[PDB]
Amino acid sequence: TTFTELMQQLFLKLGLNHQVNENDVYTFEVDGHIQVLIACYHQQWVQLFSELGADLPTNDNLFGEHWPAHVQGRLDGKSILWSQQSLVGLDIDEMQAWLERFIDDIEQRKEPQNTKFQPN
Amino acid sequence: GAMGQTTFTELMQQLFLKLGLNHQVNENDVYTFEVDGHIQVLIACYHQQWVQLFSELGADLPTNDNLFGEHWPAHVQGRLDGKSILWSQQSLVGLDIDEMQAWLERFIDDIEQRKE
Repeated sequence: TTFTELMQQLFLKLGLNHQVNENDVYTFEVDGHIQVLIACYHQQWVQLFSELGADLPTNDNLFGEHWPAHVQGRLDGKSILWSQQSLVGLDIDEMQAWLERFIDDIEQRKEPQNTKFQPN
Repeated sequence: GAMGQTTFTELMQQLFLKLGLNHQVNENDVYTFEVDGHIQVLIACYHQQWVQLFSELGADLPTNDNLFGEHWPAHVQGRLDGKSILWSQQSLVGLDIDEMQAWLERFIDDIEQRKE
């Protein structure tokens, strides 16, 4: 209801611009080091994605730490973080809290404290 | 709240009927069911809002890259207690019996492949 309508509100609330291609993928930069991409698949599945870079420790990838979960995947020899949920009943307050949780998690995983050694 | 949790219970009641299949529920409201006596899927709800499937994969498996896009919602391979598990979740809201049933079949089919 509908993905576009939701993204349009989202940007407003966060005061960001920001790019969207003819492919309906939305981009926004955070402090110019983080970039999150958002898209909707099958008219239902809202999908977040961000690159984390090289040399991240592995994550066990369990559910229960964030709702919805943030999963650490491997793409092209580097680590990424992604998260998805159904658009049905997703509102602006929740979309925003979610992107905020996602962004905070990316930030912490990129900090030196999250060392390859594990930490450790 | 109470209504969301009742919605989860309602869906489980529908699913077990549709599956015409023995369910167990424990004290924590975890539903279980075996398929052909070696595959066991557990279903629980969190915060009256999220349906979570879980299955043990039974070995410490070849890592999956854990990307999204292959199933909706994704099936994720986690590591728990030194072994691999498969899991998948989605919001309870707007989830009906036919989607629930299809999701469960996709998830079981994937577990089968990964145990092979």
